[PDB]
Amino acid sequence: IQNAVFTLAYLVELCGLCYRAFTKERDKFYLSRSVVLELLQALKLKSPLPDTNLLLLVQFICADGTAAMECIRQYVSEVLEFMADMHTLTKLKSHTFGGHLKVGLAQIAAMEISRGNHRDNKAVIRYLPWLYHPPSAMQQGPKEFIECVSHIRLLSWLLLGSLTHNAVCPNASSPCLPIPLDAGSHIADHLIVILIGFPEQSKTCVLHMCSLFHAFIFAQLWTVYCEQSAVATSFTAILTALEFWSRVTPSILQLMAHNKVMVEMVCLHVISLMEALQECNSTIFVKLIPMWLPMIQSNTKHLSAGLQLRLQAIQNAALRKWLQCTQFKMAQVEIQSSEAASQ
Amino acid sequence: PIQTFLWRQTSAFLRPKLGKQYEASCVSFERVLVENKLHGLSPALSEAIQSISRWELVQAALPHVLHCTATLLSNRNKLGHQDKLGVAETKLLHTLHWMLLENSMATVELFVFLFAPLVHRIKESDLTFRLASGLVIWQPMWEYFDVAVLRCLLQPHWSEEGTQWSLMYYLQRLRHMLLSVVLKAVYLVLNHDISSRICDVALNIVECLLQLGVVPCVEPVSNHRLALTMLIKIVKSLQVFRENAQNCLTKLYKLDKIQFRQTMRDYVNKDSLNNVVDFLHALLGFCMEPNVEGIIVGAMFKSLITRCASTTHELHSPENLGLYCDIRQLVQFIKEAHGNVFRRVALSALLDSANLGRKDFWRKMFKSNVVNLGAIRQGMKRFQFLLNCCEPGTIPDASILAAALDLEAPVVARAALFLECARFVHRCNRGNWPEWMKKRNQKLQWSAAKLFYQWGDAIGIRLNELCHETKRRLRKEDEEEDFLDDSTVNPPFALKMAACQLLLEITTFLRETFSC
Repeated sequence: IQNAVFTLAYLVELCGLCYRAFTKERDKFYLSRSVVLELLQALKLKSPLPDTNLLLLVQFICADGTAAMECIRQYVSEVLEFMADMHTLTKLKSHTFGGHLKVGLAQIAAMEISRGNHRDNKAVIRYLPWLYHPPSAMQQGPKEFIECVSHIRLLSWLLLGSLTHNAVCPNASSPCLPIPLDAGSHIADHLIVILIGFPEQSKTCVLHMCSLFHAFIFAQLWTVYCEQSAVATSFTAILTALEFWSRVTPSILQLMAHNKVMVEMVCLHVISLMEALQECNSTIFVKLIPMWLPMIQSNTKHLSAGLQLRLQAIQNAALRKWLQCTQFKMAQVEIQSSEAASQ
Repeated sequence: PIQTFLWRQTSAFLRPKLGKQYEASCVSFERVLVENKLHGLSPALSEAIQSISRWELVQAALPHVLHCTATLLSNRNKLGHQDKLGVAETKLLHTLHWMLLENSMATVELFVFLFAPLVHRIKESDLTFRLASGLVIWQPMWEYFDVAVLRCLLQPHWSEEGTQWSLMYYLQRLRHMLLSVVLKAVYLVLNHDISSRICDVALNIVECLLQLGVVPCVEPVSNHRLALTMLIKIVKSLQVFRENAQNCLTKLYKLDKIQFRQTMRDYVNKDSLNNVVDFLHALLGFCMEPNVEGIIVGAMFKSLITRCASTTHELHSPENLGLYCDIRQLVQFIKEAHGNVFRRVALSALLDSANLGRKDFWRKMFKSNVVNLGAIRQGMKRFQFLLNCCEPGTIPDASILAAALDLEAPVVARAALFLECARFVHRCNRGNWPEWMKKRNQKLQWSAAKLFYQWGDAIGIRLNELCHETKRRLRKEDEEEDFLDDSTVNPPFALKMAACQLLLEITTFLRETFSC
């Protein structure tokens, strides 16, 4: 796996065969444990793993009867730690494709959180303690800002992985829903603690400017997650998305009202938001466009070059493609933010 | 400024939980906008309201009122007072009626989407003295804003009640007319789960729309293809509605005779199995087996057999016993009821290598460079599947096997037919009877032996009839008898030897299996 080049459908066969014809759990998944350890070592930046080999390992773990998920369960915390950090893609580049890896990891993470949410939400609390824990006293500390932005990015990647898994395998009777629908209300708060504190502490670095894109990508991903949950099921998902938007719409409106010059950039994200829904044709998009339109129409007088043109243009299957495009955008933005923050 | 207060009020209705805030929102809405009283309001909103003309403010605030009204009426069970209308609900309804009566297309679309499923909840007797005017809004809704309705129809995620109301209204509207976007919307509706009531509504609307101009070709971009797919879905969904759908299908074929068969062939491969087969069960009604039915069968059966044989290993091996049994019943029904189509598909490897060809073949049958290898391979795969699914020995007829000695097909194809029959008889001899077979099976084996003897007798009496510088060209002919290169073989002993191989397998079946 590490130095040479192999093929799947043999590693999975070897691991499954080792899982069979054995009694003690110590030797049932010796090969599975070795594969998981090798993948972890690759993600810890210690051994030169070919990118194709990394993709093969991730696909092998996703496919799991090889007991791979059981070994992953112990280090899902390490997987989340790897995904949350922004320099991981840049550091792995030392040894474009990386975002795919992230999504794959997200899937298994979501899968584990999928297994850990059964009337107790044990995985949600254990792996993501801050998910139900908004910032203390709702303060705008720059370290709190960075931590909350990282948490929101982790949630966005988890939702992206869950959506990708659902799109690839929608035939499963139990959809991969790591984040509980009610818990989204809490996550709404997190988004505002990025948008409310934006004007004061956004000029310290370029990563703070990219956090706008991160927050809006997470917002649209959560909207699509709620839409997919409602379609697969009903009222709960649409109501939770409605509450999330009713919580984050005054936030974005006041963000626009703070500075009347930077609105342009913010407006971009906002119109980009509807563009995503324009690509997704979501029910909530049609529900909320009659009120989202005046947000930019009243701000058309403050648009610099062509935002008015975009608003006029949008005034009047593909889900997998949109998810892949969003994944690529997130990976590229994270890499660029790591490059800029390295100075 | 205004949007801040509007969203603050609306958040009470937009919550996923039930609280005690909606009453204050309804009272504030009825006291501020409609009645023009800004008491208890902050200076920013007080200035903003007077800043703009009142009707613009009403137009801007209408979506919030519509959303609150829809959410409050849709959760009548959640609030628990379903006997009558809540006081806050009544105030909100009156405010909405005042704003409607006393970018507009987007608001109209929002209202249509919100109140299409939530129209029956509002009754003509539920409107009190205050809601007397609301009749003029609700009474037409128990039956161009229909453009907004149609745009709302093109939604992948819409409730069944709203979709049914929209279909009912459009059917009612097109009833009095006696688009193509209407057809597109109805087709997009039918792409999801369909109930019997909405299926009947769709059948009625499509049979009515045929009177309107829909691809006049008496001579999904095309409306004819969309209508045909819609009719196929309606038939698969399925009393007298069967006859109505059949008449509609006959008319649609009459419109686009050529396009009908092409659409059928495309639909064979578009949808997966258990859908084309269920559609054929609905059409033919072969569960209780003994004009356009024959046309549809002729258009579909060849490609259906091709697609079934392409996935034969994933068809009978898994737990698809119901689907495989339905396929076998369909094949037997086509063999015993449609004939010519089944014979063409079974002998495809002979017909696809040489319309009028089939007629010449059947006339000869009643009389009693390189070859296209791909066509022969496809025909032989089809024939193998057919002999696997049909009764043992029924396929093919003894007359067919007798005439295959002297036919117009390439010699390689005819010998391939003979060898396929030979290997089938051999496998039946080994006990490797078709999987579906493995008291009824005893009768099947006995009839298979009798039919094998029928084959043997026919081939024997045909071979009996057949039996009863020159050196340079003789050597030239002998040295290049490449069978894949036709015109150097047919224009006969090798074909007789393939037939004798079939007879040899028949004999080794009769001497061992039938005797025991």
